[PDB]
Amino acid sequence: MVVTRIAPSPTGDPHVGTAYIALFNYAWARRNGGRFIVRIEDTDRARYVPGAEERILAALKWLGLSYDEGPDVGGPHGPYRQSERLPLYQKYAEELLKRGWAYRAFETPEELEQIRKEKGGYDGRARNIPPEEAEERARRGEPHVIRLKVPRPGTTEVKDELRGVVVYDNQEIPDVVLLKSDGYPTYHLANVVDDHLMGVTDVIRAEEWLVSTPIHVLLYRAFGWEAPRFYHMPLLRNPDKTKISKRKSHTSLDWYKAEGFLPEALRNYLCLMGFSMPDGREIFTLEEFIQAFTWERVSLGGPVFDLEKLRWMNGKYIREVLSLEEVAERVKPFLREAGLSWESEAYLRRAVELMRPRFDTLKEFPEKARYLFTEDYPVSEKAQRKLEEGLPLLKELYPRLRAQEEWTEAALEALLRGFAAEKGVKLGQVAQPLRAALTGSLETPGLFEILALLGKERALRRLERALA
Ligand SMILES: Nc1ncnc2c1ncn2[C@@H]1O[C@H](COP(=O)(O)OP(=O)(O)OP(=O)(O)O)[C@@H](O)[C@H]1O
Ligand SMILES: [Mg+2]
Repeated sequence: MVVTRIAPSPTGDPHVGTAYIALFNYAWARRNGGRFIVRIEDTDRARYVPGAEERILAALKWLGLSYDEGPDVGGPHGPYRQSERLPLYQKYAEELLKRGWAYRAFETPEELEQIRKEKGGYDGRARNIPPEEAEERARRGEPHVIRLKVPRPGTTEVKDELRGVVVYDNQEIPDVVLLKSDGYPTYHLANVVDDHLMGVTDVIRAEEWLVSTPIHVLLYRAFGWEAPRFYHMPLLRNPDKTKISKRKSHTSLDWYKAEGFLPEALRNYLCLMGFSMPDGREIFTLEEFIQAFTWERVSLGGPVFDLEKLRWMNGKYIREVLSLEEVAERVKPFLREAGLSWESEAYLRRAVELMRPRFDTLKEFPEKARYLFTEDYPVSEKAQRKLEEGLPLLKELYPRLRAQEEWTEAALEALLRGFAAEKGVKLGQVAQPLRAALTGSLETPGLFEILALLGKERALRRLERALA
């Protein structure tokens, strides 16, 4: 049975790269009727962030993914936090020492710096310390690390399921640290011990870890374990071909959520990063992704993660995938956040209908249609100047509107049409000043649809305010 996993580090915001990797791990598992598990890599007691674990778990669920074993749900092969299995790594490191596959190294930071500059990296000199002498020094409390004893000379063959076999000269593989002087493990030791004990059969991770694989293959060999299948996903790239980074762009899944991006849209977009549908469709469900999933369709080139394309997909979901009622429900949290209310559901539905063609994110709705829910809306500098320019025209029009019995889009349109002809001006000369007065903006949906929405009295009231 296929068993995949994700091993996120709770060191900050939930990263989009984590969602991307999680998505493919989840799909490969579900397509094979297997299991997808979550294991928290929280050994870095320096970068640990309280609440980061919960936020990453929440983000995965928000996206529509689910997992079968993890910190909160539990599982048969836990603990599911590496910080809760520190004793296991120490015991496995000791097993490697016993097998001659590891050794204790006592160099100080200053010594390592000198060796590094002299040899180009650590040269494994501690391998020549008599084993019993190394144990005695350790027993006496001398600080040290446990390193992998790479076979010198030798070669290590590694297979990535998407790229093929690579033959590494062991000279390219250093005697990496497996257990740190503080008793904590490095990812090299932790991932191998945990993937094995959790029954992971398919390791799917970012390509930046590809060159680290021979170290892991050496570890599986050292323990006498069977190595799992390895799949390295191409890194997400910026339009300029550079690797996306949290230090250069928005990578926080919480930011996307707060900005009004729909989880179904973002999930759909990540699906297009390292994969394409046969017929080429770009809009599809998570289930369709799983049903169509195959490694044969996963591109190796660097996938471009473009915010403009994401926004486009978000908007397409907003006006072509969801129903008007679903959209109305989802903008509610954003209206409340903006401190706005709605008289009724029928009114909200109408406002959403009028604005639907004008916003790509849920957060833009309250921002662009604030004047529809309150009188406390901003008046642009451009709209104010336009209002001032047409004030005399509006002043003369006011009486007509007040005496206007038929208050409908068509009637109002006809009224302004006649008025413009009467004043010898084009409809637009009257329409724009009026839009500014009623909305504080020069860009809104149909002027006449907006002028009839609130109602004569409510419309006149706001107009008098603008004319005052
Ligand atoms: N461009 C990317 N494509 C895919 N996965 C990525 C990408 N960048 C980071 N990741 C993954 O996201 C997770 C978080 O990595 P990390 O915290 O280093 O973010 P980062 O953007 O790489 O920041 P930094 O630039 O400092 O390295 C890791 O699992 C990492 O492999
Ligand atoms: Mg990084």
